[PDB]
Amino acid sequence: CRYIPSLPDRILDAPEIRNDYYLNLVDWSSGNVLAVALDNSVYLWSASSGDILQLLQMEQPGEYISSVAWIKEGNYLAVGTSSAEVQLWDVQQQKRLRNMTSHSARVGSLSWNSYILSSGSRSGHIHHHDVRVAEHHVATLSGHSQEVCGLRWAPDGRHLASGGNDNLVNVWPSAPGEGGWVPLQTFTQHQGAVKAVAWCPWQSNVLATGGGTSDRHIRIWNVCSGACLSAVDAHSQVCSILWSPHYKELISGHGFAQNQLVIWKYPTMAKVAELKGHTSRVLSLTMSPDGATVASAAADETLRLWRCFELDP
Ligand SMILES: Cc1ncc([N+](=O)[O-])n1CCOC(=O)N[C@@H](Nc1ncccn1)C(Cl)(Cl)Cl
Repeated sequence: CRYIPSLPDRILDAPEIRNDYYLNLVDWSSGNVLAVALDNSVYLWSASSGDILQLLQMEQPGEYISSVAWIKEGNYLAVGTSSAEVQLWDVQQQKRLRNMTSHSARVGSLSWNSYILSSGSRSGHIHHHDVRVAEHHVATLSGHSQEVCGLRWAPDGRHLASGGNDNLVNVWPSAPGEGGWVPLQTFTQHQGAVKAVAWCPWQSNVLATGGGTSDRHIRIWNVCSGACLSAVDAHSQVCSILWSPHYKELISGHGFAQNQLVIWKYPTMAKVAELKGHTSRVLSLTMSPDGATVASAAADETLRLWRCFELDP
């Protein structure tokens, strides 16, 4: 008896959230803490206590936060900046550990693979940071000519997927191979910015991507064969995608005109539900530790938490 609430369970106010499609401003940690980048500050919200901590604020004018990403075990937070910095923060003692520089432009995307932090920049380059050592910059992946707005390591760490405003999807190897730091695959089918990038948690080599306003499609790939398994028209820009193993489904966030979230059944790609409420385009989606709740951040300066994947007794 699958009951999906058509409304959110809770709404958080996100004043001054930056309405920039290419930034990745929210992330839900394994310890149940949402990190939210509001203009030039990062706020942490405990989903357990409802408590808020202002972790940091930029000190120079013009500066703003361009990305946030939790480390796997949820005690450290990576923060990308418009000044091309990748900062590492210890949230427990509430102090900055590192201010890693190496990029030439704002860092809009982040993704952890254990002790390796990968960062995407407006410049088009991707950097691997070994956050444990002095010379953190240990690699450079260059396969985009525009901003890297999507960046995601596979759960098993065997691939890194990147999506850009140059309409390309690149699948990179976990380490340099017979070709060095060159993509294993490059997909060109999308005709718009690819910010949505998510790996299937129960299928190692399966990747889902989503295109922007001029594409409007969700595409499923097998990154070994390099085949497109499916191309579904969503009739709206696709900003993020998340998988749920609870019922084996996908959820995507969208913009004009409905600004809705859509739940799809996998692998049929049948439309299961539409979640309406946001009054401006959705920007990002993040998932709670237990997988039951999805947080959607939108240009309407709210964060809507949807209990859409709960396993009811
Ligand atoms: C310091 C503070 N306490 C509540 C709010 N506020 O404006 O709501 N502020 C301003 C900073 O902004 C947020 O802290 N936004 C938060 N939203 C929120 N909304 C209602 C209840 C608790 N938190 C998150 Cl998005 Cl969770 Cl970080």
